[PDB]
Amino acid sequence: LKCNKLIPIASKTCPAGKNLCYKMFMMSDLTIPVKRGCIDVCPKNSLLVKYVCCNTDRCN
Repeated sequence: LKCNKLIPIASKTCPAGKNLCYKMFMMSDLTIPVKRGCIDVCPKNSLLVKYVCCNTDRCN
């Protein structure tokens, strides 16, 4: 599972059973994300992130 980055037309498949197409939003300004990629569960969000996510190839 890889999915799309900030742009609508992006990538296809990255490692393991990480189903969620992440939407890595900035903790300080959410709306337009930092990155858009691949993950199992929306991760442990640090001072610079608040991750959004959806279960299949290119769903973000």
